[PDB]
Amino acid sequence: RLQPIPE
Amino acid sequence: VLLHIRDVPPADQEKLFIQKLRQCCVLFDFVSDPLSDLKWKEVKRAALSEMVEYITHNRNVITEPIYPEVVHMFAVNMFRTLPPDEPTLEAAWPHLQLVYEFFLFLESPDFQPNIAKKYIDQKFVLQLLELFDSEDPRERDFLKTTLHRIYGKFLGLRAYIRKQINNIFYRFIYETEHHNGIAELLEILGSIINGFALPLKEEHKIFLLKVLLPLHKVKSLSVYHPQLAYCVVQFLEKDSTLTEPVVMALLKYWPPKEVMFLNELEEILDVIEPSEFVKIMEPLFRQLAKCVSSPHFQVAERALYYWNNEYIMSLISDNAAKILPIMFP
Repeated sequence: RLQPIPE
Repeated sequence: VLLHIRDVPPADQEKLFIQKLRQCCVLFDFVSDPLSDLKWKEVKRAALSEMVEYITHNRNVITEPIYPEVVHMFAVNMFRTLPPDEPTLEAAWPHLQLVYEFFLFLESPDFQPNIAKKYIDQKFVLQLLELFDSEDPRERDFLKTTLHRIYGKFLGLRAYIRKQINNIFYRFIYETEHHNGIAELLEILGSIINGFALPLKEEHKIFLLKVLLPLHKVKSLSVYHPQLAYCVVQFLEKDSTLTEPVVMALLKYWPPKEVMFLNELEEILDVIEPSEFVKIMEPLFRQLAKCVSSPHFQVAERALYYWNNEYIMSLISDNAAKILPIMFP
């Protein structure tokens, strides 16, 4: 439930 | 008293808001005499509780002056030296939980990270990371999310963090030091990994091979395994090419908790390119044909559930020639 980060 | 003189904010100003953070820096003893200053403890509890209901419910209250005041406060409470099977819990959770809550300020719509960048720097982010060795799960839970936010909002630290997590895993696998917040750290990476840009920078490619795979080999793997699996399958999804040393790595590092492997593998198979499947079908199946027999029962059943997978059974169909003889007839 942790949002993906546009690395 | 013993922390000045204040009260709820009906008045409206920010200077009051400042002072509350500031007397919320007054620390208390929850350990070496839990029964001390109970009235004062409750005040501090209420104050934090106040500030929270405030920052969530009324806009344009975060404002240039308060940034350093908020940070400073989070600094003064959380950055401490930690004590050392069933866990130890933070005696001070009744305060420290709200300091965790309150600091998520990070998520308030009018958080301008441009002002924040001044105070939420590398010196901070480090000692934040230092706290991931907390035995108390519900603290780690808080750090996991907190640190997540910081990454996704301060492009400026994205770099630095990556290095620092590297240097934890490296010390964890090699330098042999136990590092205690690995399942949380790993859940972070999954979302950093999902967001990775194409093509995978060969650095990421390498971290897979030198850090992510060796984790399988460690004794406590069960304790963080779900999240490890995610990172792996997130790689094999970004670049379908790494399948070859990934699966092999896994089969090498293979055994009980055979089941977890069995999970990771299906989750790996779910994303496998046909041309990449062939690369490992032979060794993979020899292994799997063993599990269907594996005396440990739930191992076998789990090995069985592969055959219910429509894609997996296509892949076998496509290749039944070489795969099928890896059962009897």
